[PDB]
Amino acid sequence: NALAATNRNFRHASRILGLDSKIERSLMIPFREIKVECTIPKDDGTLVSYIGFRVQHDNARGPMKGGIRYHPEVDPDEVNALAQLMTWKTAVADIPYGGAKGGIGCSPRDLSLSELERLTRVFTQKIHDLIGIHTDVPAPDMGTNAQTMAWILDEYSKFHGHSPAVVTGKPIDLGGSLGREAATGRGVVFATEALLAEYGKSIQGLTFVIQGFGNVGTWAAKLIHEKGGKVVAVSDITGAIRNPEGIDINALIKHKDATGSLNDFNGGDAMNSDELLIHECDVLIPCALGGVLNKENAGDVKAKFIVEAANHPTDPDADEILSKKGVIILPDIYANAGGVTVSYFEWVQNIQGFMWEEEKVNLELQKYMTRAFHNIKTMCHTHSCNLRMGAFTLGVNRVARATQLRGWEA
Amino acid sequence: NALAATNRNFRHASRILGLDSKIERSLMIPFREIKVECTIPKDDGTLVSYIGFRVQHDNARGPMKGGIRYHPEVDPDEVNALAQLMTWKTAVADIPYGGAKGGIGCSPRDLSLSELERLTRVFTQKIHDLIGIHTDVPAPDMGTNAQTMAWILDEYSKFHGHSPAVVTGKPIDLGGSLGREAATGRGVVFATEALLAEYGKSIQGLTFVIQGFGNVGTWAAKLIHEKGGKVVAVSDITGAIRNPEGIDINALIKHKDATGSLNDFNGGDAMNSDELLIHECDVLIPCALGGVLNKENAGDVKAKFIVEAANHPTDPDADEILSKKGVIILPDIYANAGGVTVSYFEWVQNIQGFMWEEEKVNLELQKYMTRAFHNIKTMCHTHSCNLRMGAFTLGVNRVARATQLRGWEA
Amino acid sequence: NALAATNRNFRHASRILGLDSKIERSLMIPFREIKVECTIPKDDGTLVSYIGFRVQHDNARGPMKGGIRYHPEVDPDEVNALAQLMTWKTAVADIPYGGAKGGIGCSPRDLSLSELERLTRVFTQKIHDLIGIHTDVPAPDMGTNAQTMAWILDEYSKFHGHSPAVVTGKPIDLGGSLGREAATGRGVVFATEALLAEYGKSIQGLTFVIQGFGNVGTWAAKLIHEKGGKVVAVSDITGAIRNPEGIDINALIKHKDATGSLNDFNGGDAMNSDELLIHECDVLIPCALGGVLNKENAGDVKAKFIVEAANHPTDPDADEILSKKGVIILPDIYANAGGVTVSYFEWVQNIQGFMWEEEKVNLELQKYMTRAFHNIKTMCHTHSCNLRMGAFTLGVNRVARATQLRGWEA
Amino acid sequence: NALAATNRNFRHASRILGLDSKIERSLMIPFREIKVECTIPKDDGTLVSYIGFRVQHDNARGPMKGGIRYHPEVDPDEVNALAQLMTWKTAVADIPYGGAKGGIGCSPRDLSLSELERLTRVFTQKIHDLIGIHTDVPAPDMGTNAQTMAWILDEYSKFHGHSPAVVTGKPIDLGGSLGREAATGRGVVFATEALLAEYGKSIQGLTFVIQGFGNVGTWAAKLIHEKGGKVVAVSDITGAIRNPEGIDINALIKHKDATGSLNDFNGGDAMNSDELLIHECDVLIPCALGGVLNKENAGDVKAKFIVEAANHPTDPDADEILSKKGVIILPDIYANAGGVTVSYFEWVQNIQGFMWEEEKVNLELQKYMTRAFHNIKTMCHTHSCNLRMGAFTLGVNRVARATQLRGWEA
Ligand SMILES: [Ca+2]
Ligand SMILES: [Ca+2]
Ligand SMILES: [Ca+2]
Ligand SMILES: [Ca+2]
Repeated sequence: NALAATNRNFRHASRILGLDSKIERSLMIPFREIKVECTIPKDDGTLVSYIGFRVQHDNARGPMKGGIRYHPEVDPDEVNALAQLMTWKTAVADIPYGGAKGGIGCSPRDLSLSELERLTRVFTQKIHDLIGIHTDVPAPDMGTNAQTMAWILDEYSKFHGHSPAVVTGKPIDLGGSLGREAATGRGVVFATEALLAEYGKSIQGLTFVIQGFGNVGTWAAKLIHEKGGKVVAVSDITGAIRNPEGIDINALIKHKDATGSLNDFNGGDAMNSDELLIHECDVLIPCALGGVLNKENAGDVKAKFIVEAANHPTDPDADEILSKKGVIILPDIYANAGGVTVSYFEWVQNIQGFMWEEEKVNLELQKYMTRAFHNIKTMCHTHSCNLRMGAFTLGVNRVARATQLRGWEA
Repeated sequence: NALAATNRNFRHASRILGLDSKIERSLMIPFREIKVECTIPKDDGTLVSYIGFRVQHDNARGPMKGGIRYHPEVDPDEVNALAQLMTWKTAVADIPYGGAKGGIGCSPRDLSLSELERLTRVFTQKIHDLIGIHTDVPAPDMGTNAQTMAWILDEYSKFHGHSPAVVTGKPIDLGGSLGREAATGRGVVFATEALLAEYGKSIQGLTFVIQGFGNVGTWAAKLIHEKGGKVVAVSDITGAIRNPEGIDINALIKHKDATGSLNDFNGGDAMNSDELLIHECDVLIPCALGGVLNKENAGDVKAKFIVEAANHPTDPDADEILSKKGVIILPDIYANAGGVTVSYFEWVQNIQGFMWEEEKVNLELQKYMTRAFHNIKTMCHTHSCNLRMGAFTLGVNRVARATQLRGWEA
Repeated sequence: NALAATNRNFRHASRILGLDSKIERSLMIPFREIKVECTIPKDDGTLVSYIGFRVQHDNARGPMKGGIRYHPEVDPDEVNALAQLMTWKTAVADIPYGGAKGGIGCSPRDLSLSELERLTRVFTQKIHDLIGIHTDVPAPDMGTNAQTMAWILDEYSKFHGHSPAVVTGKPIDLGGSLGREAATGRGVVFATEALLAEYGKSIQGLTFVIQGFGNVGTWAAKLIHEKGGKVVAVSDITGAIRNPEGIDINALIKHKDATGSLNDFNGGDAMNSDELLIHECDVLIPCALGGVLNKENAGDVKAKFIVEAANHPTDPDADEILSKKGVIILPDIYANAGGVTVSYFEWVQNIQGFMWEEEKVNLELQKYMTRAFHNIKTMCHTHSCNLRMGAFTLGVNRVARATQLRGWEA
Repeated sequence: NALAATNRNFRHASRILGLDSKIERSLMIPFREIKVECTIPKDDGTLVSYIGFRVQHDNARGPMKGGIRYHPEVDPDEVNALAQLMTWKTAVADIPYGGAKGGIGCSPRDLSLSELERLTRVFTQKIHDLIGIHTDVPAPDMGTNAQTMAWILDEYSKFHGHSPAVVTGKPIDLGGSLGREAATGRGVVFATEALLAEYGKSIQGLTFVIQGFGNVGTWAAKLIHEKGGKVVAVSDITGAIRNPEGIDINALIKHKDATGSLNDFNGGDAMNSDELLIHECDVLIPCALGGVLNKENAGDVKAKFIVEAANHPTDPDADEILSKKGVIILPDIYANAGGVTVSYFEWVQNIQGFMWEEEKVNLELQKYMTRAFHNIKTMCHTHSCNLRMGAFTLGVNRVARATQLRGWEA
């Protein structure tokens, strides 16, 4: 379901642009795919063998960027789709990168710390000559954290000398960047502000309904409340609360710290966990799950702006229903692009050898998001479509233009 | 059918040797697999994209060796099986190599000469950092000839300087080896001589029935007739002849040069093309097709020695029927190993910078084949099996021993 | 004629500085010269062979910088002179570069696009190990444009990995720099402003006569008119106009867009194309051809400041006549140095991995030009000469000082 | 005069072979040419600058081979001609090499030992990345000896690690080869024996007239006398002797050791130094100077076989006069090829890491010379020409065949 959205959108964007068939066929085939065998001895002494993989889609615009995934179940079609999506997303945000995706087919909940370190180091030894500073830059993903990036950096340094810029997401004392934890919420807030200012409104004095308190949800809620807006509904995996005149987010954060839930809050009454999506509001921000909007919920919603901060929260039929209603949906390919931009900033800081302060990071992030939205709006106006197809058209056009400009060996 | 024989034989050989399960699992997983995209402009100007692949099984004993195939239809299971078979075959012949297999999914009958050269050069540019003199040595295969090796050598030299030993099968004036065309027939004759001398007989004064006149068939027939034997039946794709007192091979070769068939020969009468497999003879040598022996033909044959110079000419049920009859079958994993041995000799000559004469090549080939047969006979006597399982046991034992000796990262 | 000016100026500058003869002899001999053969198949199939060349003068101060020229007629003396001139010019502008010059002896008007791409790629393959990021950075020249730099970048990346900083002048979406088109006019305006402010005057309220509308001429005219000056005479290859109270440049630019000439303009009357060089004016700026000032015109001119924005517009006898008259001539070695400075900025941006905005580029350009003029004025005051010999003395002194500081192998 | 012979012979050989014009044009242009500046401080402290050069003609058959020359006067045309001649000569002898030639424009009679070492080391540092084991192998020439090769080896080893095979002609204890001093005389004797055995005669019982006692002359005379022939006339720079029944060479060698001349010998009477070229003899061997045969001497000679052991001893008109007379001339491109063959053997021994004995060297040299003569005779019979054009045709054909086989980038 998540792999068909990307390729359907690509076909539609290619139809809009009138691309040549040969160029589209060339944009289907990935630049390279690799499978290697990783065999380690356990703590007992016995051997265990896994299979590691790496897919690299395009490099027409610069180095390749992508995450390393530690999950037992893998599928080549899903991995190819994810690599292609990373390519388009990087093209949209206008950072000089490509797309990639890799991982190991193992379950990290069964291995101790030492075995996990051995597995990471062996994987790095096997793929050391296919990554690099200007070739391919791994990043952490699910099943992976900053410690794994530290181990990868250590092994690659053993091979090619001290290269701090080969990975992103490192700890702070190994060359990490400030402002990583709040990047996605900052990006969502900046995108929402730009979208609102397009129509002449502003964040100050509007109504927001936020679904979830992951990092994205809590940071977006805190930033919105600081800006001057009022939030009237909050969800979670366990519980949901409402307040018609605004919820004190600063109090709610410390309430969740101790209680661990949203039950028995002070400034708000509990509500059913299936109705907040239909509340009266100005902006609706889903941040937890994808596909939560479908045919049944499509007719009932009465929001005026939807910001897709999650991964694929909207189905196509619901999208057409909402288009006929008259609401505006910001695509997820652009809304949650704060993380990749901050990773690019960290890569730049490591290349330069000099670290920035947090203010510089935030200003650069704001500038990049605003410029991206202006470009997407112009491209949407040129071809007379909606925002999603504007984004995909812009990305595909950039990549195709670079590919044809670079050359075809005569 | 051809991919199940190799893995069934591996399972049986592992059962005989009592190998650990972990080591067998490690011997299943290939060392590396690669897919790349090769896009070229045609003579008109339009673009065409193909997908090239390369599988590298093991390198526990030295560099990797394998062929490049230009065939429209590909299958990962078949390619993996072929790479594994090359690994075992190299282990049997006792040359310091591993196993690999690669190719391009295109039909060379539709491309002109210039387009074919462009395709080869682009493929080499894409896989240049994964092959080498002591890493992986490509060889020609079906759809490929010596000119392709010349082009590969040229491009790799552009990248890494003059490296004549990166490929085998080059033309004679680019660093090729003498005695390449007659290698397989020489090997078959040497193996047959060793097998006969095992039981006390000799080639001089026996009866041979040879199926086919490819290079292998004609060279084996000529060498056998020179040695002192008599051949009494000859086949082809079109026609088959017989002579109870021996056929003049030296005359038959020039007869086929002009007529182009075996019809209306002087010293021999025509025969049905489905009965020669049941002729009275001492040695039967199939050289054209595989699977030609099955249940129907198994009971009728009355030969005393079968030499499998082709690829998989015997089915398992036929093999057991023949074992109960009491005949001896030389496995094809060992009989047709002349080509790889001569390729190894060419690699050695290019490493040394000094070319050998033909006599030295022939003496070395004879020594290697005799030593291989003595080793296979000893290993067959140790475990009380037949010749085929002796060969496979010897190969698997060598590879496993090297792998465990090399180390497991503690 | 253009090759004797540079070496005569070098001899005079060496005489002024009192340089050792050994050091001068060492500064004559170029660091390296290379000739290679470039053979390609045409679209028909037939072969064509050309000869490519590259001269690298000095590298005492950093990497080497120079242009690639596609012209049928070549001469080693001219190429050596151009490389030496680039060395001195880079030394004057105070950017850490050296000097070089290369090209191919072919006529690009006879080759199609595909053949031209093949020629560029083959040339790059032949000289790939003699250029680099910190070794030698090619730039476009006449017969060459940004597409050729894209092809060179592609081939060099195939060899040494992604290296965007190996060439300058790339397209914008491949890593180009903003503000390239207006660099030379900006530089001329900044130099003129500094020269005027030396004597206490200012651009606001003076009279300018500009010869030509190439990029340099139109940009200088537009910037001068914006600053507050008035232009009273304009030339072209076809036509010339005059207006005693100032010409609306903003209107003239759009007039030339449609009409394609300067005839029948609104705010100005046509004039003879051989008299504007003798108009009453404060500043005279030739921007089209060289050598336009000679003995006949030397006595007639009545300007107070001459800014040589073209290549060698003044002859020596005319220079001495003008010196006796009492006018001031800004040398061309310094006036048109905007292009190399902006190319250096692009190289820096590609090294850092982060692109600048246009304002930063313009501020840095202004700072560099002002500092260069102050240095040249100080050096001119030290030795009691004019501006041209001050420039050449400064450049030669910098290069000699670096060479002697670096060492002579004891 | 010496540069026109080679190119005239090339034109004639191309006319005989019917070569394409494009291929001939491609065979004119050298692969690469390099000029560098070599500046050293003298023993006093003052600086001296020279210009070093290196020309590399072709590498279609393997590494490049050529000599380093220390002579004050240089000429690009002469150097190009010498490189081309080395290419053809290597092609004739059938060793896998190309052609090159380099040197320094200095007079070694004015520099002390330390300054000469400094010059050699600086030259090596400047051209270190353009030579190598499989790229280009320098050799000593006039103005150069084995000590210079030792210094070059030392510097190149400092750069790229211990590489004993980068130069040939090293001292014996640094990896030199046995049998170097007598290589050319051995080669001349072997060639003469093959030429005589072509017509049915033999060396035993013939008459020889040898002009000169350089290394070639003395070694050829000693070997011929040992074989069973009789020498009846000997020349030198100072003096000439004759004996109708044979001269004791073993006594003459020790006579020259003490006296230092050929005057007052025991077994032979003095003769005029301008008549021995017209003596009655079977074989005439000039070994000292070139061009000694011309129109005046052409009609007077009465020999039956001429072996050109020197460099260009025969003029074209004299050649046609001698052809009409009916004598046979062995070309110098083949007669004196012993040195390059022994240098190739030394290169092979250094590549292998194991030194040969003298007997193996002599046997290999004999085999190579005999095979070369048989090939030249066959090629001469095919096209119905004389021996010289047979040699040049064979060389050009080999080089062109390799070039077209290697490829043209489609
Ligand atoms: Ca692609
Ligand atoms: Ca394995
Ligand atoms: Ca110099
Ligand atoms: Ca050439």
